[PDB]
Amino acid sequence: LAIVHLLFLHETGSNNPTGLNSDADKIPFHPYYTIKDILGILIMFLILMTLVLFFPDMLGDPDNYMPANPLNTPPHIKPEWYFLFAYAILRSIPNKLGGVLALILSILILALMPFLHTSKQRSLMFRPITQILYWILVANLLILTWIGGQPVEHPFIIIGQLASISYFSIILILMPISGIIEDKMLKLY
Amino acid sequence: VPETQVSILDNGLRVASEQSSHATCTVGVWIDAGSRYETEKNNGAGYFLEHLAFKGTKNRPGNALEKEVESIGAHLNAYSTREHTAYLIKALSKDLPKVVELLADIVQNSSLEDSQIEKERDVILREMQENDASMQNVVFDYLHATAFQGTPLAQAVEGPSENVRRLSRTDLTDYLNRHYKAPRMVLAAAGGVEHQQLLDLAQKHLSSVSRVPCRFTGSEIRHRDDALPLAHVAIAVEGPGWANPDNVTLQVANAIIGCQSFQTFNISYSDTGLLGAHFVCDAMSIDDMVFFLQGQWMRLCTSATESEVTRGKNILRNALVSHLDGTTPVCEDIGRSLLTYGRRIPLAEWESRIQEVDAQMLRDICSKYFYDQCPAVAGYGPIEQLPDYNRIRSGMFWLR
Ligand code: HEM
Repeated sequence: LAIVHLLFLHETGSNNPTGLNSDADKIPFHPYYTIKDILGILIMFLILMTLVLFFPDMLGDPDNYMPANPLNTPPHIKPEWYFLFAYAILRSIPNKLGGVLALILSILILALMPFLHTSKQRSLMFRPITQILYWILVANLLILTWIGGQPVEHPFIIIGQLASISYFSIILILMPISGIIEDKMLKLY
Repeated sequence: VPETQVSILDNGLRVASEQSSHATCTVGVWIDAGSRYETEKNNGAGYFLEHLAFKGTKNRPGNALEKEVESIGAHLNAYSTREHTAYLIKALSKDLPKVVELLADIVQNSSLEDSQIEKERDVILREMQENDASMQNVVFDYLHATAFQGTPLAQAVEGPSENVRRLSRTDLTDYLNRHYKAPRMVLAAAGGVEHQQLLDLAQKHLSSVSRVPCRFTGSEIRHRDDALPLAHVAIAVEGPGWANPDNVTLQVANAIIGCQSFQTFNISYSDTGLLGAHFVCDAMSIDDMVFFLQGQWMRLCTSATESEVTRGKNILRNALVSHLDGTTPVCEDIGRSLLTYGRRIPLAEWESRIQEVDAQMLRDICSKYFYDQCPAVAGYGPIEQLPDYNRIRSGMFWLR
């Protein structure tokens, strides 16, 4: 699927942070960007080996070092960190089914993302209001990651419920309206 | 082959001649003065003086100069490079008496009528407005700009339109009075001339002429204009020089190399130069050619063959200029030899320096000048597929 991912991209070429047509300024990759990917590989290996050789259990759970007991359930069950944002959403919706669906949508909302683009500019380099909304989205994604960790009790629950409401409202509603407003400010709309 | 006999006069002007049985003669004056001696405030002084030099001197006001040199039946000629300026006349030998007096006026006693100055300015300017049509010259005047950035060797012979418009008699007078010294001048004659008669004529006329860190930068200039049908690309490294002995082993290397219009050049200036290749190709193939070129340079550097060297020595052998080539070609060689080497190198010495070249010293000298060197690249036209500097620099060497 990653090979298919690379193919569906070369047909169009990569994007640039300005969001403009970069056909006037393109350079080779092997001599030019490879030393950049090699440097990024080296930095990622530095972070991976300082995660392995120095703090090998800062991201895992201690209760996984006990054998599986069906008769006892660890009181505090938390899915791993990167599933937390989803975990929060699931816990937030009162209805079980609702939670499952919202959870799925949490990931799927992204797929839905290319149909929500209502701006005449591709990138957010020249779009400050949608930049603010994007960083608020990153902020409450971090909040949902924290909440998942917290146990079920006040006021963690309410934050979770709001944070999920704010997440879906920023992705679904606030960004296209903000893009319309930004197009209106540049005398385009 | 008859020897070239050189004498020296009071002024310091040299009088070189190489008698031959051909009937006409090519008498010229060379001067060690070009765009390299200009200091960016008079960047077109030599070119504009080269335009003004045939428009009349005190002795020959108006069209007199052209008229007489026309009447005698002499095709006068002139040219300017980055280091040398030449004024030469091809004429029936018997006319030396006037072929020499006329040349004397052209170098001294010249008159730069301001009226004429105005017109020549327009001429130069307008032509320059169109000199852009000579793509090859453009490519070669940037292969110079980007290779000799910050030096007087980057600036063109014609100069920028700016200076052309902003030039005055006095400035010209200066360039004339500064870079036209007698010790930096050679009176060269080729063909049916006697050396003693030419020496007496130089003593009679022209005996009045007054007696008084270039660097290569591996770089790249890319002029992209996609509307042009063809692309011209020149890649060069630092040539040894004019006097450097290895020049000859480099000429043989060029004779080994010989997409499209893939010429090869060894341009030499005073202890510097540009050694490389210029090729014009459809945009889509620029990449291929650039690579092919490299592979070839590399072939010589590590894999020469006596056979091919021979092919190269022989072609070089048939390039040497001689009485057969004619008077002008020879004069021209006499003037450049006295200006650059200080002497006329005979063809026997050239043949000795050619026959001492073998394959081992050719690949040694080619590895000295081509292998792992930073080139200067100049492209003009649809040059998007022309590779950038890392790919060319990596093609300047082989892993194996
Ligand atoms: C399996 C994990 C993934 C891998 C290994 C992967 C790998 C890559 C690679 C190698 C590229 C080309 C290099 C680059 O653009 O930086 C790329 C581009 C891209 N990927 Fe992914 N990707 C993954 C997941 C995703 C996901 C989940 C998304 C959607 C959110 C995504 C969207 C994109 C986009 C849009 C580009 C083009 C970026 C651009 O040029 O603007 N990828 N991916």
